[PDB]
Amino acid sequence: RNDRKVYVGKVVSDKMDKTITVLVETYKTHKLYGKRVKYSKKYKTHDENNSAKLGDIVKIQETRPLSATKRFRLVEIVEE
Amino acid sequence: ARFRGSNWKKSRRLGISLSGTGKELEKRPYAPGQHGPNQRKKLSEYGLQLREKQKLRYLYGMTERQFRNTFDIAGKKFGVHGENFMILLASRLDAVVYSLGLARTRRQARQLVNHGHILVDGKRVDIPSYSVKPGQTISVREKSQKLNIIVESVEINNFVPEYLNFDADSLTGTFVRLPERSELPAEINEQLIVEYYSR
Amino acid sequence: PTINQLVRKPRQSKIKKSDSPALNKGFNSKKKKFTDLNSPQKRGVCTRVGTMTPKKPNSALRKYARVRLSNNIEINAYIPGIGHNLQEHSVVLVRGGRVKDLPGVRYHIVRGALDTSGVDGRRQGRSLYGTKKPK
Amino acid sequence: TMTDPIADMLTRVRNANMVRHEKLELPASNIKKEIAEILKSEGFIKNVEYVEDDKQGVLRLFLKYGQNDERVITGLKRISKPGLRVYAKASEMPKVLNGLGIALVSTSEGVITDKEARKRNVGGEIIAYVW
Amino acid sequence: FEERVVTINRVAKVVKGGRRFRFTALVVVGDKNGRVGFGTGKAQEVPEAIKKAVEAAKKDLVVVPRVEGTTPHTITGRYGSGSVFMKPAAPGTGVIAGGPVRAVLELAGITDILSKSLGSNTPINMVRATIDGLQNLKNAEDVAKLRGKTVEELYN
RNA sequence: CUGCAUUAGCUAGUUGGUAAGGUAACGGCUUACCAAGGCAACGAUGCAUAGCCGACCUGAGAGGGUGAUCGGCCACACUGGA
RNA sequence: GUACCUAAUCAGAAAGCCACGGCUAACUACGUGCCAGCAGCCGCGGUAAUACGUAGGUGGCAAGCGUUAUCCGGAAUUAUUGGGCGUAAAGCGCGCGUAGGCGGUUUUUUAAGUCUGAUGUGAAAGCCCACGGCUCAACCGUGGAGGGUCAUUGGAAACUGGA
RNA sequence: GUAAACGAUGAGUGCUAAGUGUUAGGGGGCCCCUUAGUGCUGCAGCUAACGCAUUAAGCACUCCGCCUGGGGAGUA
RNA sequence: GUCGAAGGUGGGACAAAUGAUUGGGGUGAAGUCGUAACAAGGUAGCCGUAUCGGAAGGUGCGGCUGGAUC
Ligand SMILES: [Mg+2]
Ligand SMILES: [Mg+2]
Ligand SMILES: [Mg+2]
Ligand SMILES: [Mg+2]
Ligand SMILES: [Mg+2]
Ligand SMILES: [Mg+2]
Ligand SMILES: [Mg+2]
Ligand SMILES: [Mg+2]
Ligand SMILES: [Mg+2]
Ligand SMILES: [Mg+2]
Ligand SMILES: [Mg+2]
Ligand SMILES: [Mg+2]
Repeated sequence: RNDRKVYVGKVVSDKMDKTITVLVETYKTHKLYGKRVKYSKKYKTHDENNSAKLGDIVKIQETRPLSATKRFRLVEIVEE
Repeated sequence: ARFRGSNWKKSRRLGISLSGTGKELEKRPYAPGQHGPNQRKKLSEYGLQLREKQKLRYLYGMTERQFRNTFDIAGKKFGVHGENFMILLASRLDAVVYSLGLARTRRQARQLVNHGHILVDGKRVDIPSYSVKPGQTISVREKSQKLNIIVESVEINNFVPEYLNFDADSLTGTFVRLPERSELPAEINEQLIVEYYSR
Repeated sequence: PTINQLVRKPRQSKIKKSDSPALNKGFNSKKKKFTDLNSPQKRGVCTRVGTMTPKKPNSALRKYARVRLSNNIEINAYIPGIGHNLQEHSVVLVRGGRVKDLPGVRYHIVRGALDTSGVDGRRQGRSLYGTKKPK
Repeated sequence: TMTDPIADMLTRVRNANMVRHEKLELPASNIKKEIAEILKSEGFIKNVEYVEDDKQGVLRLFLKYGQNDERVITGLKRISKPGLRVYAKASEMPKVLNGLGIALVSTSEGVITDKEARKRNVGGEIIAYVW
Repeated sequence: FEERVVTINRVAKVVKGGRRFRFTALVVVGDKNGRVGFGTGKAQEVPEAIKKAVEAAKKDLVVVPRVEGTTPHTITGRYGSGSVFMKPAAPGTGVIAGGPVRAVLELAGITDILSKSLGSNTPINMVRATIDGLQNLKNAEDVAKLRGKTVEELYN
C-alpha cells in the first residue's frame, strides 16, 4: 500500500466539534540570501472523540476531503 | 571574390603584403589616400587590435560575419584560441588550394574553387569556406586538368607547407595533418585578435 | 544591511521612465481606452507648424510641428533637414529622439515618410533625410 | 554579548599577527583547539598549548614570522556565520588562494582542511578561509 | 625597459596674473619579464614631463610573480578608492583589462589575465591599486618556505 | 509560482458538527438543525495586471528581462443562461 | 520535368549604406557664417568649421547599411556573490519592552538542517558536447551531458537544531 | 511631541603601541599595581581628505533603524 | 411551483474626463523693488517655535558651531 503523508504539530484550536487545528512548522530558505525562515501552516484535522486539547503535540495523516477545509486525521497524541 | 577592391591599398593601409611578396609595399609603404604620404599618428590600443584583425581577415579574403563565426567555432575547440583560429583559417579549401599551389593568388584559388574546378575526395566541392580536415585529398576536375592557369601555377614551384603533401604530376594534394603556428603566417599576432573580440 | 533585514525587507531596484512616452501608448476607439503597446513610430496630423528658439547658449530658429498622434496624444516633433513642405493638417510619421536645445520637443518627424518630403539636394546621409539616390 | 567565538579567535589571531606578537592567549573550546591544531599542521602557527583553568580552559598559540619578519598568516576570514551558515558539497569545496591558502571545514569526519574533504569526499560547513 | 604614457594632464595653478599651466604625465615602465614600475612627472612641456616620469618609474620597479604568463592566484589590488580584481587565466585568454591596468599588466610580462576595475577610474589610483595587487601576489615556493612545507605538501 | 498597506481587517453556507438529498466520486456540494466558529501583519480582504510551463534574450557568474513560432496543460467559440 | 547533372555562349546583366572633434577605426578643400544647420553625451556654428552642407580622400560593413522602439549589459547605481550611513544621501531625540533574529563551556543522545549513496521521476524539442547526413554552413538526425528548493530509502555525525 | 533633540558618530560583546591629567574607589610598598568614569597627546590600522585612534571613524560577530543625483517637496 | 439569464428600481463605493474661479511650482529679456546669505557680509550664521512686516526678512525664547578679532 502507498503511504499517505504524516505531519507532527501543536494543536492551536480545539473550539470546533470533532475538529482540531494543527500548526505545522517548516523552514523556507530564501532564494537569494539562503537563510532559512520559519513558516507555519494550520491543518484542519478530524478528532472524533475531541481527545486533543490546545497545546498538545499531535501526529496527523492525510485523508480524503472530510469537510470543506479538513483533509487530515489525528493518528496519535505525541505530547500533552 | 567577395571583396574585389584594391589589394594594394589594403596592403599599404595594413602595413602587410597581402600577396606575400611585398610588391605593394615596395614603392609606397604608407597608408593610401591624400594623407598617406604625411606622418601617421600613433594608433590607439583599439586601433592596433583592429589593425591586426583586419590584417588576418583581408589576408584570407573573408567577410566580417564569416570571420567572426570562424573565430567563435575556433574558440569552442581545445587549446589556445588564437592558434586554433589561425589553423582553422588555414584549413579552408581556399587556403589549402592556394598553399598546394594550384593557383598563384588567393583570389585565383578562390575563383577556382568557386567555379567548380576542384575535387575533394574525388567529389566536387565548390564552397571556398569548406573546412578541409586531415586525410582529405584535394584534386583538379578531370576537365580542368589542362587549364593554363593551373598548369602555369604548378610549373612555378611554389613552396608547399609541411602539413600538406602535393603531387604536381597528378595535380593531387593531401591535407596530411593540422598546420602548426610555425607553418602559419608569422606577421599575425593572434593574441591582439582575441583581445579585439573580447572588446 | 544585515541578512535578516534583507530577508524581512528585500532590495528594491529603481524603475526607469521612457524618454518617448507617446510612442508607447495606443488608443482603442470602441472601448475608449488607452492601450499599452510599444511602437517604433506613430502616425500623426500636424496641428501647427512653426519655429522655436533654442535654449541658450545655442541660437537659431528651429523648425518643428505640433502633432496629434493616432493615440490622440499631442506632442512637439522636430523637423530635421534643410527645408520642409509641412503645413497644418499634414500627415506625418513620428519617431523617438529628443532635441537637447529645444525644451518641449521629445520626438522627430521622419523625412520621406507619408506627407513629409525628403530633403532636396541631400547627397550624403540621404537615408536619414528621406532622399532617393541622385543618379 | 559574544555571538561568534570562532570569529573572535580568528580576529585575535589577526590582531596579534598585525602587531607581530609572538604569542596570544584565548578562552578554549573543542572547536578552537581543532582549528589551532590544523594551523600548526599546515605550518601557519608554531605551537598550540592548552591550560586547564577550571572554567573552559585556555589556548596559547605561538605565531610564526618568517625571515625578514614576513608573516606566515596573511589573512583569515570567517565564512559560515551565526547570521548566515555556509555549507558546501565535496564537489563544491572551495580552493583558497589557488591552493596557497586553506579552508577549515566542519564535516561528519571531523574538523579538517579542504584538501582532506575533497580526498575523503565529505562536505560540510565552511568555518573559515586562512591564507 | 618599454615605456607607455598612460595619461597626460594639463594642471593649473592660479596666480594674480591668471592661471599658470603645467603638464603632468603618468608613465608605466616594464621589461615584460616580471618587473614593472610607475612614475609621474610634471613640466611646462609634455616631453619633459614624460622624461621625468620615466626616470621616476625606473627608480621604483616591482617584481611580479608570474606562472607561465599569468598571475599565481586571484587578487584584488586596492589603493584609496581604486580597486582592481585580477584573476589568473588559461593561455590564449589574452589580457582582459581596461585602460591603466592593461599597461601595467602587459609591461609586467603578463599575457593572460581576467581583470575588472571595481573602484575609481582616475588613472593614477587605478595604477597604484594594480601595483598593490601585484605586490600582494605570492608564489607557491615562498608560501612553502614560509609554512615549512614542500610545494607538493602545500597542494597535498 | 505577482505588484500595491496612501488596501487592515475579512467572512454568516461563512467554520465545524448532525441528518438527509445529490454526484463517477469525497466534500457545505446542497438543504434543514445545532454550535460559534474560520481567515489575517508568515499580508487576509480589496485594487491593478496577467493564460501557465518546457523555453527564449542578456549576463563571467549570481542575477535581470520575457513567455512568438514548436511541444505540454488550461480557458474560450457573437454576448449571457440552460 | 522541381532538385541535380551535362554541354554551348558571355565579364557580359549583379553594390549599396553609414561614418571620419573625442569616446571610436577613418581628414582635407570649398561654401556658409550663433544663420542654415548638427547633436547619444561633452558640445559645434557669430568669416581660415577635420562637428553644418557639398566635393575629394579615408574608415566600417555588405545584399545590406542606418534610424527609431523595447529588454539585458556596462551599473559594485538595491551591492547574497558585491556598497554604505562623523563632515558627501543616510543613526529613530531617548528609554521600557513584545514578536522575531542571534547567543558561553563540557558530556550523552537524536538526526530536522548539513554531508554522502541508491531508487523513481524532472516528456519531446531546445541549450551544451560528440558523431552522422545534406557539395559547406545554416539546417536535419542520433547518442550523451546537464537541469529539483523533488520524493523515497541507506549510511556519517563536526557544526546548526531538538532532548 | 518638535530642535544643529549633535559626539551631525544606534545598541551589545571581544581584540589591538604608548605618554600624561583628573573624578569615585580597591590593593601593595611618596611610589607602584588595579577597577569604573572623564580629558589631552599619539602608534598600528583606517580614511577622499579632514581626521579617528582602548571614550575608533582600527580589527571582528549579533540585532535594529536608515540611504541610493539635484529641484519640484517634506509639497499634493 | 422552486431555481433562474436578461431587464427594471434604489442608496452607496470607486475611477476617469471636464468646470466659472483659485493656489503654489517650473521655465523664459539685460523688467520693477529692496539687499537677506557668502568676509566680523558690515546686527555671526543656522535649527525648532511664536509673532510681525511689500519682499527678501525682523524680533522674542531655547539650542548648535557647521562662528567669534584683539
Ligand atoms: Mg488577459
Ligand atoms: Mg556583470
Ligand atoms: Mg549628419
Ligand atoms: Mg546590477
Ligand atoms: Mg549629511
Ligand atoms: Mg543618537
Ligand atoms: Mg529533455
Ligand atoms: Mg526630527
Ligand atoms: Mg581611562
Ligand atoms: Mg546683507
Ligand atoms: Mg548679517
Ligand atoms: Mg518688529
